[PDB]
Amino acid sequence: KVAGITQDFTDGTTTNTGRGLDVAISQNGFFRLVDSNGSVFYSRNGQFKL
Amino acid sequence: TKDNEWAVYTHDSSDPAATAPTTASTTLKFNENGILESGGTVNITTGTING
Amino acid sequence: ATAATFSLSFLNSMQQNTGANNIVATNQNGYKPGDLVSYQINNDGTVVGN
Amino acid sequence: YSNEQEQVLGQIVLANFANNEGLASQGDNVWAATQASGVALLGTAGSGNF
Repeated sequence: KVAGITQDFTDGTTTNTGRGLDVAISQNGFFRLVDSNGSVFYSRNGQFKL
Repeated sequence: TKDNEWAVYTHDSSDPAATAPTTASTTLKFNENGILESGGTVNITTGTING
Repeated sequence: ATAATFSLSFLNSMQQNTGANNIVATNQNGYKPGDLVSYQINNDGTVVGN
Repeated sequence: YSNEQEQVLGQIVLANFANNEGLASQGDNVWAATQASGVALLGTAGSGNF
């Protein structure tokens, strides 16, 4: 059988880039976004816009 | 216009001989629990074209 | 709108020198209206619509 | 601002779950919380276990 796809949730390399609107997270935690429909999602990829 | 009252106006867009709207068609009035209460049915005539 | 009156309870609190002040958990049972976007079936047999 | 004033516009909210490996990958670099993960448990970047 196939029980499930598991994911390795360890954080990785912190790489500097020098932009202004770029955030990273050093430990546990997720950014929290809403969509156009009101669905609430969670993320780790910090690269924003305007 | 005010809280829990709206006014709907009509226009006939597919013909150029339409009267300019000077009188609103009808008012809609609500509850304070957001439910429609009064003035929801109205008899409207269109314009005419091609006979 | 009809004004909301509600019973507010500070139960299960403590005063025991926990560094600074902090808020652990707030809960209330009201919601603005919405629409259905998805449904699913969990493992215990419950149909859950978000 | 241009009259030597500072204005806060909001604070970025982190959130973490009591159970990972229960999140569902839902497209792009984006997850989604369901059953077998729990409630959101959201806060700020300083205190807690964030």
